[PDB]
Amino acid sequence: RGSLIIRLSIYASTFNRGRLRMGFFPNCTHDTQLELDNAIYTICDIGSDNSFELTIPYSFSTWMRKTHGHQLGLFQVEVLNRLTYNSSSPNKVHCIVQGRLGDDAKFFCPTGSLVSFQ
Amino acid sequence: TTVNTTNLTQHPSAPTIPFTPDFRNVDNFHSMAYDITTGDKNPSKLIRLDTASWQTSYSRQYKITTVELPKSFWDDTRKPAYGQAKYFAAVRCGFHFQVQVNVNQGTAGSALVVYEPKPVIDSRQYLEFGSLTNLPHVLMNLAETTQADLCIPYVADTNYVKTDSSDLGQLRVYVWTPLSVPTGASNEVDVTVMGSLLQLDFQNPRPYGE
Amino acid sequence: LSNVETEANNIISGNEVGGEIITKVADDASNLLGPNSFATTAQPENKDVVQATTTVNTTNLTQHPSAPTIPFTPDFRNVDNFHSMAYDITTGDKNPSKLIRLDTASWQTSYSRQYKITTVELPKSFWDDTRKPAYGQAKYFAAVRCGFHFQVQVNVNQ
Amino acid sequence: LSNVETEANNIISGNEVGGEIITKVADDASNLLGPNSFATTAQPENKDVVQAT
Amino acid sequence: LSNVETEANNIISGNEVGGEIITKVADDASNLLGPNSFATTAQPENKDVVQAT
Amino acid sequence: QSISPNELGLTSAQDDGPLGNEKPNYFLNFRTMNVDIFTVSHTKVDNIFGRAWYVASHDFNNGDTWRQKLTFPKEGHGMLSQFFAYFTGEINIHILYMAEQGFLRVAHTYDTEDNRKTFLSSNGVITIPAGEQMTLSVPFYSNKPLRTVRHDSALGFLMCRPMMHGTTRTTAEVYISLRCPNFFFPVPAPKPTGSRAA
Amino acid sequence: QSISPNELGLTSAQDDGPLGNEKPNYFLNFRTMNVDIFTVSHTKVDNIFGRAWYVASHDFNNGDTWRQKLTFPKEGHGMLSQFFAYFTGEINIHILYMAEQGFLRVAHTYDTEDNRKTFLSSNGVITIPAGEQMTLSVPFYSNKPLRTVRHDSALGFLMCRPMMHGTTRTTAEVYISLRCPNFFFPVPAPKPTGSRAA
Repeated sequence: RGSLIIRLSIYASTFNRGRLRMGFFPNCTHDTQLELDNAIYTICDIGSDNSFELTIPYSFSTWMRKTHGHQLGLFQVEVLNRLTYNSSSPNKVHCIVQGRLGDDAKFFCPTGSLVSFQ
Repeated sequence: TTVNTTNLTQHPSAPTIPFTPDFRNVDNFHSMAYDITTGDKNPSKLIRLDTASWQTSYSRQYKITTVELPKSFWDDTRKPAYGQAKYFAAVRCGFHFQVQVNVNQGTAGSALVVYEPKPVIDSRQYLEFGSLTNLPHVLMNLAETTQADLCIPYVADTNYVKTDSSDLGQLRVYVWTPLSVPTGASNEVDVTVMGSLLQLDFQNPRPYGE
Repeated sequence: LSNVETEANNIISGNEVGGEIITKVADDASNLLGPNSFATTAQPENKDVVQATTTVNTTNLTQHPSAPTIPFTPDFRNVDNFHSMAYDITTGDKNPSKLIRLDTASWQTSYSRQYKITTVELPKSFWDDTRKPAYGQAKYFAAVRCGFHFQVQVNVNQ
Repeated sequence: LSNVETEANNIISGNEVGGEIITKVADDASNLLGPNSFATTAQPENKDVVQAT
Repeated sequence: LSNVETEANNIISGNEVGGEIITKVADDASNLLGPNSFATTAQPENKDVVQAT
Repeated sequence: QSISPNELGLTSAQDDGPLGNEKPNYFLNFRTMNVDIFTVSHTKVDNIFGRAWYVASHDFNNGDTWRQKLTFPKEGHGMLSQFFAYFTGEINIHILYMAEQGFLRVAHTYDTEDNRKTFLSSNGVITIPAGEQMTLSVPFYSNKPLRTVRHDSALGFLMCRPMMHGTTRTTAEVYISLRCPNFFFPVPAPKPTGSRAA
Repeated sequence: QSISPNELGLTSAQDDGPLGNEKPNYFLNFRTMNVDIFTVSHTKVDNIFGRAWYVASHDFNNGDTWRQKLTFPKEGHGMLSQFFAYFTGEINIHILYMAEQGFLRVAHTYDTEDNRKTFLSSNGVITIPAGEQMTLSVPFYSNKPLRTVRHDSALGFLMCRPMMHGTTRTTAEVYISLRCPNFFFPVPAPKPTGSRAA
């Protein structure tokens, strides 16, 4: 049990700027459009300077969840306004996204698994 | 008795509860930490309402993007402005607005955001612009501030307003200083408004469709 | 910078010893100190503020704010009253929960004692009901936890 | 800026008189004040530090 | 009967611990106790009075 | 200290700074000196609407009687009208009658609402004799409260019946002044009405 | 308040802020509630390495005896192995012997080092009879201190001599568990071992 704190980190030079959002549904379904406007949000301005964050609270029935391919949510990034560029500028700007689990989390019981082995 | 409906029954039997029910009220344990919410608290949150258009075809006094009256949460296909207000007919609520316009650095042009409060939009008459500048407004200088905050307490003639029909406030973004275009860079900075609703009241029920 | 401005002043008081006039040391230099002062202040104060508004389930992180910009003395409410259709408020909070009809008609003697009668559906039966919440709000959210209260009515002729 | 954020708040408390719910004034606006706050803070704080090892 | 009605109530207070809202426990159930109460009262109270002018 | 549009905090303004320096005019030290007695309300509200004049209108063809009920726009107004945006108030009406040498009478009252049949004297009466002075004050009420549209206009009606007839022509006058305006005024001063588009 | 990579201060993290708002899930108010009894170490160290299993290995051809000394890699390990980076610990060995119906004995010990001639019983002995249970704990020492390479691996050797012979086949089993790991662990958790490149 615990959340998957997520980070988006955008890289562009100092000149250009832009906003964009981040959808995540904690169930979840099959793609599944602008209901990403329904669910959770988190606006993004870039900027000086990155990076960012949006969390999730732990959402499910029961208490434990299975850690195999049972379930988790859905994630898009959505451009709302453009990321502009000047005549001397990068013209192309981008992202990296890395998650981690904590700080409420914890694990219960062992098992042999495995991925062979690796 | 229950909300809006009384049941008067003349020949009771007995409560007939199963064992020691002590029923709740999570739980927890937890069941998806999200609590609770609305409506009370889901019906009120920021929401998207806008679109894209721009460039130089617009002289300063040329309109831009009008955002609709309180009907515009109803006909919105998402939050309450659909479920619960598609039940009840009466709405009284404040309004909170964040407007977002982000440009690419190196350009300058102004945006104007005004909240006409139903003044018979009459024909606005042609010289009245300042005028149009006395109202609870906001003047965005796009060189720097990339977002803008606004809060409208609603005021209208009547003490309540019909859900989708009789409205009240109409957002209008007007351009100010048609935008400057260095050569060369993208031609469209578009617009967005994202809204949120204060402590909110529906009243006076009515059947489903109406 | 900071001390330099007050150096322009202290020069002013340099020539102020001349009541003429009065003086304050042509031309009104008496302030060359500036308004605390050529620095910074607000505009590109940036971070110059960064904002980070929040609403239910949705955060808005915006990097270049301007100003709240409220119209006059808003003091906004919260009826009213005056009154506006005394019904308050309700639900959801309190409209979504109330008695509701769920049933139908059938009977006579074709039924032996152990023969079933009328099964009323699981919590789906408020959702697919075309009226109260079990339609609007639950047609948004996916998760439900609630108690249940029932009145069953069967009236016969004496 | 600084006082304006707390003006967004003081509006929130404007509609908070409504325990509903609770509220804190949809949607969690209870913070539109921001984190002290859209300014500055660290990044291009520059000088934002200058070092001189 | 008499205690059962107050059992419907005590259930109401069962879910009242939820200020929402407020509550009194949808829908205004806060009274399922009835008016003292489905009994009797006056009409066929008979004897329900007998007179004897 | 030199302001910044689209910046803090509100619609207030300021002291606009005590510059220049001095110098001696030159920038400040502007202190108000009340010249008048001082009623000083000439800048203030109330008083000004306290004065009256307005519409000089409503001629009268003799045949026959009845009404027609006339819609007082409240503006108009059209002389001192340069002043406004807002909605409300509890009037003060002035009525004048130029007719037959002391022959006849004029009955008048208002209003509310839509229509009637009817005996008007119910909702009120004010028998004003020939060649007399223009005097009434109404208070308000349903008059659905909620204030009043602001540019209806102006939500209303006057009802004027010239009773009997003296076989010659007849004429009337209506002036308005609204006193102790609650007004506030509310939501000022939106309706910029910068028409000037005259 | 929204962090900034390549910025202050350290490898720590944070409270990650008490947002949303609330709302009611929605961002926070996450308070830990221990479900289990609580041993709670299921998330903690020690316990987990406290359990055992590991390598199921080391079959045996009868002819003849001697050794061969086998190199315990410590990993492997290979079942619960998903766990690690670091270096050290003071083992707990489990030995099992499937052989002649109660006929024979098995002598075993370790180790250190490189090689010997020799009489093994010097460095130790643990006569385990046929069909019995898998029981030892070693402490440490030279064992040059300095901890242990971490991926040697795994710095060592076991020595197994099956004494006499009963003319039929013979088989053994070796399980490991290391207890009270000092470990720390040290320099965590570098060796990301994200191989997964399985």
